[PDB]
Amino acid sequence: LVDERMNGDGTGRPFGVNDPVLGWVLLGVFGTMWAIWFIGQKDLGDFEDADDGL
Amino acid sequence: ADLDKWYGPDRKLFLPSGLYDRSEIPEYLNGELAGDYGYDPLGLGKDPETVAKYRENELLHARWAMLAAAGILIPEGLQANGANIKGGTWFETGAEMLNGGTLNYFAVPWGIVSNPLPLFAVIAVEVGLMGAVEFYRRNGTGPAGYSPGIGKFDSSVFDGLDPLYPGGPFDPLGLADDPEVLQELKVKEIKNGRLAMVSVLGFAVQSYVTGEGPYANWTKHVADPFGYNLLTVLGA
Amino acid sequence: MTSILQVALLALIFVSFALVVGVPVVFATPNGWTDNKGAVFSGLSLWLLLVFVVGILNSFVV
Amino acid sequence: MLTLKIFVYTVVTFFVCLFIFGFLSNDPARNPGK
Amino acid sequence: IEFYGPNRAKWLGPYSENATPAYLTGEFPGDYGWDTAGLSADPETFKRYRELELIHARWAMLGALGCITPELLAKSGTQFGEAVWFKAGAQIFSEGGLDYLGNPSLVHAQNIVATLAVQVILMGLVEGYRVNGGPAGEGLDPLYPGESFDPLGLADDPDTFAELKVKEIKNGRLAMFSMFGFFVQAIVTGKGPIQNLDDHLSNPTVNNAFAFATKFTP
Amino acid sequence: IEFYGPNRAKWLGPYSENATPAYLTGEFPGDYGWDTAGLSADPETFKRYRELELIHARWAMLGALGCITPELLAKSGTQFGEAVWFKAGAQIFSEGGLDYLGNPSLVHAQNIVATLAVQVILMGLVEGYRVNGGPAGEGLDPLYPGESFDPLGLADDPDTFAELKVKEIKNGRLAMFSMFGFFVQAIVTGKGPIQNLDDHLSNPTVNNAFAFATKFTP
Amino acid sequence: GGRDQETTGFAWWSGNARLINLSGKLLGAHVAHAGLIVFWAGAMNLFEVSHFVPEKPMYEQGLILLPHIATLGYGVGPGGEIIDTFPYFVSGVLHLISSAVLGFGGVYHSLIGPETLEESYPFFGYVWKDKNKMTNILGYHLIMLGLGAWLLVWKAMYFGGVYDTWAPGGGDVRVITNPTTNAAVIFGYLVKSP
Amino acid sequence: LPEAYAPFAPIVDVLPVIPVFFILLAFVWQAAVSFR
Ligand code: CHL
Ligand code: CHL
Ligand code: CLA
Ligand code: CLA
Ligand code: CLA
Ligand code: CLA
Ligand SMILES: CCCCCCCCCCCCCCCC(=O)OC[C@H](COP(=O)(O)OC[C@@H](O)CO)OC(=O)CCCCCCCCCCCCCCC
Ligand SMILES: CC(=C/C=C/C(C)=C/C=C/C=C(C)/C=C/C=C(\C)C=C=C1C(C)(C)C[C@H](O)C[C@@]1(C)O)/C=C/[C@@]12O[C@]1(C)C[C@@H](O)CC2(C)C
Ligand SMILES: CC1=C[C@H](O)CC(C)(C)[C@H]1/C=C/C(C)=C/C=C/C(C)=C/C=C/C=C(C)/C=C/C=C(C)/C=C/C1=C(C)C[C@H](O)CC1(C)C
Ligand SMILES: CC1=C[C@H](O)CC(C)(C)[C@H]1/C=C/C(C)=C/C=C/C(C)=C/C=C/C=C(C)/C=C/C=C(C)/C=C/C1=C(C)C[C@H](O)CC1(C)C
Repeated sequence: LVDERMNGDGTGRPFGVNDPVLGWVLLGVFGTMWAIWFIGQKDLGDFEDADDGL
Repeated sequence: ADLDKWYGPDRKLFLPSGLYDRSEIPEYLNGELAGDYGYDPLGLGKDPETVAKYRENELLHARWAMLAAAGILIPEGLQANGANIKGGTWFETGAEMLNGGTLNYFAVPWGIVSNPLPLFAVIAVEVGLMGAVEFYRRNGTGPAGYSPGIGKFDSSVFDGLDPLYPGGPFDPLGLADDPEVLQELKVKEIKNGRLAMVSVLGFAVQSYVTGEGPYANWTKHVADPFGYNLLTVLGA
Repeated sequence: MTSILQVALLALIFVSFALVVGVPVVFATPNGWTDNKGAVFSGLSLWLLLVFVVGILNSFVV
Repeated sequence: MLTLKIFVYTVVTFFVCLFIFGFLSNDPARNPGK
Repeated sequence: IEFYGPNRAKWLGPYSENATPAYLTGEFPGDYGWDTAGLSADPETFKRYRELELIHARWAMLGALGCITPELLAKSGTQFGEAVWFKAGAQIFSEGGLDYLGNPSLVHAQNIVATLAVQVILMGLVEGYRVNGGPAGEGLDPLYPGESFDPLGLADDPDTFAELKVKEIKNGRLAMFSMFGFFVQAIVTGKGPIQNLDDHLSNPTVNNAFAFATKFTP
Repeated sequence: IEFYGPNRAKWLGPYSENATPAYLTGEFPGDYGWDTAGLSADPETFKRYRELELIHARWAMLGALGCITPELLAKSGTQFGEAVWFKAGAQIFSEGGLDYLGNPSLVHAQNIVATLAVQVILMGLVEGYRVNGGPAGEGLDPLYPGESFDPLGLADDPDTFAELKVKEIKNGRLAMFSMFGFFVQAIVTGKGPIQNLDDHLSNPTVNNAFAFATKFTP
Repeated sequence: GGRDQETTGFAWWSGNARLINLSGKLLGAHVAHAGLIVFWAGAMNLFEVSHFVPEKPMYEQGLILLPHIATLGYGVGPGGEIIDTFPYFVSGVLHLISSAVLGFGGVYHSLIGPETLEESYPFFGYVWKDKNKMTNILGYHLIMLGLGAWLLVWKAMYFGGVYDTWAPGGGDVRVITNPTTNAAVIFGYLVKSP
Repeated sequence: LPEAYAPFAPIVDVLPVIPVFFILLAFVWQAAVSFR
């Protein structure tokens, strides 16, 4: 062609993902945030039936 | 729980207790029987003496109706899928043995098994064997032997107590020996019986109106649920 | 057969009028379930019989 | 443009994951309470 | 020939070999003393191996008779299609169903995962019931229940019941030894066992074992 | 504690004899009671089987993840020669040696007998050190040491480390069963396992396993 | 007491909130409401049947419910013609009758029936704290919705057919033979950009 | 209307307005106690 462009309009791809390089970033952020949260689970309230509602 | 839901005062009736008053029950029923829903809107059994023969008639009709509901379909259920058995329409099954009929087998076992036609030594054999069995159910001790199950007919019969539930040589495994398990199987027997009873009319009125195969009513109605109703058959 | 439909349909509509008028009154009266109980039973039974009769007769209407 | 696109997805998914794992992290007890 | 006590029929025989593996002197059916690898010195292990041998014998009788039957039916009078008991497992994919006894009037089944899903649930429930009871007679004997399992009652006399134990395990170990022969001449000749027997009744030794013995030269 | 004690989660639920085998009730992680063969009636035998099972588990995790990872990376965006763990070993012979990560500027390894020699030396070192205790840790516990190769220090509390024991064993048993699955799939289909997953997700009813059911016909 | 202002603390314009601790009356409210929904679904359908003209296109008449039955494909032919009205009449009359049963059940629970089912019925009773019981009721609702979806699947696969609009020579009712159930295709639409 | 149900065409055309009157019925029912 004349120029260079991604051509991502009208494709219909999941999460707008084109490269697998683009795809790994979702899990690479989600898993690390989940891991930080799962470490931070130590200083929270875990319980048998001590439920927070009426 | 097991006996409590189906006996006693607070058993399950045929209507909810918001439609009842829990005191308007006909007082001659009062539990102590399997299959007791407090159901008598007319009062055709108002004496407790009538209830005994009504129990007997109920149990006999149930035990015949189960075998009727099985055998009314199972050969037809083989033939409509393609068996070699002579015609499975139950209302015409009698007029096939008329002067030269045969049959087949493989209910549980294997084998295509024909029959050298015994019909005139079948009518009187039915009459004679039922004339044995029915008077035996009345009072008769009968012969003793030929080894079914356990016991193998030791002497003759019980000393009594069994107008409906003999169970001596009739348990080849000793099925009901605990009384609560016996009562559970009583409730299951009377329920399966009454459903077979209503099913017999369910076959019979279809044979009146439609005049088609009752097992074929499956393969017509489940295939086409708006091509086979009352509204497609009555109007025609 | 058309009149056989229509008389049953007018009867069904009038039974439904009887239900909508009386059955809330019988329910909301504080002893109405004790007093008018078999009347409600017979009314519901008659309503069901009229519905099934109209449904069967619509097959015979050609 | 792809160098920009990885960065935009990184920032967006970082803030959305911070949101979700914030609200899973014992929200209705950080009130004045009773 | 008593098969119990100190005078059970040793497997060797005339070389009866007194001073056996000395942790057994009869008292359980099948005991001859043949423990040469030495694996069951402990009593609990020995109980587990009685259990495992008994259950494998009682499965191996059915596994042998289910290979005896259909080729004899193909000899005498029936129709099967895939009559050989190896390819009989592939009768779901065969044409249009699985004709049990070759009659397309009964079951005529497809949907192999549906058949397997029925099989796994039923076998799991009946094996859990074999472990610890529930219905059908409470768990009373881990190997020899008999209560609901005697519709005839051959367990009446104790000496005859011990004789039936010994006949049971004698007639079990034979089936267990035969099934390994089924599995070996499965791979070696590929063909039916009654096919091999109908070859070997006619042919004494010209097709015996050794023509089918030059296979694994790489 | 639910995970071990007299009321652990047994290997059949309610159908677990309503009783354990009579020699193990808790006191060790991963105890469900499934010794039905009774192979570990003696306590030193049982200790040897734990000391073997834990090491097979800890190798089976790495053997899982190192099999999965190249069919992710090469099929996503990189080049590995061949990424399937059949032909992962044959990358030395292929064209110029084994380019690690497909890059002929890092390792670019050749000389397979030299790599074998380095493997034999270093694994002899670490498998002697695991038994006796050498550098970077004295031999004190053959299975759960808790020293300089546990830097983050999570085994300080007794109860949380007792739970993490059971987590390690459960993941270990799963990893072993999965690796057995990898090996049997490797025998049967001859394809990569993530390739098998992508082939199964396209048509689950016909590419199930039963298409590959007439391969080993005699 | 029950229907009071100064004890319940709720005004007349917040009257439904007096049913938060009343399971039987709450059930009667819901079943009466379902009766209203089925009654509207019958009444507007029979209204459009009474005003329907078949020679004229269906969108030129201002009808909304009859196309929902014509899309399933009762009483239609090729090209979108209308051959019958009796399926539409049946679909009206069945709702118009079933609404009476649901209205009777709703009025019975909301007037005579017991307020708290947790006393004499340990199946139907429920406390808003009881998490296992709430998950039970949610499971029953999900099973009923699953059978509701399989009714549509069976109507497509076996019973008559569904009016496709992509058949050649104009739209036509056809029978689906191979429903494409590829997970990588069907879970595309849930993720595609809006 | 398709058939002999044709003379009910007046009372068909009263049906869909009927569900709206339940709101007014509830307002009149709560005005019957003079809003208390
Ligand atoms: C005194 C003579 C006498 C002899 C020699 C035997 C022999 C045997 N008895 Mg015994 N018995 C004898 C007396 C009696 N037995 C019995 C009743 C029984 C029973 C019920 C049983 C035995 C069994 C045994 C076996 C025990 C060891 C074994 O398992 O061998 C197996 C190992 C070998 C035979 C060695 C293998 C050599 C073989 C020829 C090699 C084949 C060469 C191939 C060409 C090479 C293959 C190449 C590769 C690539 C495949 C052995 C064959 C047991 C048995 O049947 O085990 C199988 C058994 O269950 N006996 C009675 C009745 C009371 C006896 C009374 O006289
Ligand atoms: C009460 C119902 C219940 C049933 C039926 C089972 C069933 C089973 N659980 Mg169990 N569980 C159950 C409750 C529970 N389990 C567990 C947690 C566990 C664990 C952690 C484990 C089990 C395991 C087992 C197995 C134990 C026996 C065995 O090894 O199989 C042996 C029998 C078979 C394998 C037969 C399978 C039949 C199948 C149709 C064979 C296929 C035939 C092929 C065609 C053959 C191929 C031919 C050849 C030529 C290639 C068994 C399959 C063990 C297991 O599954 O390991 C693998 C195991 O590790 N369960 C919990 C949580 C506390 C339960 C709670 O209710
Ligand atoms: C889902 C709503 C619902 C729920 C939870 C209940 C629950 C209850 N009802 Mg009830 N009822 C309902 C709807 C409901 N009803 C409807 C619609 C009607 C009108 C017919 C009634 C009429 C009614 C009466 C007249 C009485 C009760 C009573 C009772 C209570 C105890 C007895 C009982 O259940 O037997 C009732 C059993 C039945 C009505 C049998 C139902 C018939 C089959 C199972 C229906 C199958 C249809 C199936 C689910 C498909 C759905 C149809 C459609 C939506 C697709 C119990 C709390 C009694 C009570 O208050 O005692 C204290 C009582 O006297 N009910
Ligand atoms: C290297 C294999 C190995 C070994 C030695 C052990 C060792 C042990 N396991 Mg164990 N286990 C393993 C793998 C192994 N496990 C796997 C893969 C699983 C998952 C299915 C389990 C699941 C498991 C449970 C659920 C339980 C045990 C228990 C036990 C202990 C007592 C049972 C015993 O004596 O086992 C002796 C085992 C062997 C000598 C292994 C023999 C290996 C040969 C090759 C035969 C195996 C063939 C195989 C069955 C064929 C199918 C393979 C396929 C199913 C994978 C013992 C420490 C019990 C316990 O208390 O845990 C500590 C217990 O309840 N195991
Ligand atoms: C469709 C919506 C709807 C529904 C289902 C309900 C239902 C209910 N409300 Mg309610 N409400 C509504 C809208 C609704 N309301 C609106 C819009 C308002 C604001 C004005 C209120 C304001 C309000 C207040 C202030 C209170 C309620 C209360 C109640 C409950 C008891 C009613 C009572 O005493 O019955 C008895 C009813 C009567 C004596 C009047 C007779 C009514 C009859 C039954 C009408 C039936 C007609 C129909 C054609 C019958 C068909 C029968 C069939 C067989 C054909 C009841 C469950 C009360 C409560 O909490 O209960 C303790 C309460 O205090 N509501
Ligand atoms: C669909 C589900 C639903 C349900 C079950 C409820 C249930 C409830 N809401 Mg609620 N609500 C909903 C949707 C819902 N709401 C929506 C969508 C809104 C946003 C508008 C609200 C806004 C809302 C407020 C602001 C409040 C509630 C309150 C309440 C509680 C008592 C209601 C009561 O008795 O009022 C009785 C009903 C009336 C007085 C009806 C008045 C009629 C309205 C104002 C206009 C009707 C317009 C109508 C379509 C016009 C038709 C044409 C006309 C010419 C006839 C009750 C738990 C109140 C409460 O105390 O909660 C604890 C409260 O303060 N809700
Ligand atoms: C096209 C298909 C689209 C699919 C979209 C999928 C969306 C997934 C949404 C997941 C929501 C999870 C909800 C929170 C779940 C939650 O509540 O966490 C908490 C839960 C454990 O809770 P507990 O604290 O009770 O654990 C028990 C003990 O800790 C009690 O002390 O952890 C999980 O179960 C995670 C489940 C898998 C979650 C996904 C795996 C996460 C790791 C994968 C990342 C890999 C890292 C790679 C590094 C490069
Ligand atoms: C409904 C039904 C009833 C059967 C009743 C029978 C069998 C009565 C036998 C009835 C048999 C009877 C009474 C036997 C009688 C034997 C007699 C008198 C002989 C004898 C002796 C002597 C000489 C040794 C002397 C001794 O001292 C006494 C005595 C008595 O021992 C069967 C139905 C089905 O069989 C069909 C019709 C078709 C199948 O497909 C389906 C099923 C269901 C199987
Ligand atoms: C004693 C001793 C002692 C010393 O010390 C040491 C030693 C020597 C080591 C020892 C010995 C041992 C031995 C001999 C063993 C063997 C075993 C076996 C062979 C088993 C089998 C076993 C076998 C078996 C069970 C089998 C089974 C089978 C079966 C079920 C079958 C099934 C089937 C059939 C129906 C047919 C179809 O077509 C298919 C199928 C489905 C497949
Ligand atoms: C318990 C019990 C009890 C009773 O009583 C009895 C019985 C039954 C006997 C028992 C059981 C048992 C069992 C089950 C077992 C199993 C095991 C296993 C399978 C293991 C694995 C195991 C497995 C394993 C380790 C694995 C490992 C692996 C590995 C390293 C790998 C490696 C690799 C990789 C990375 C990749 C590359 O490229 C190459 C290679 C080199 C290839």
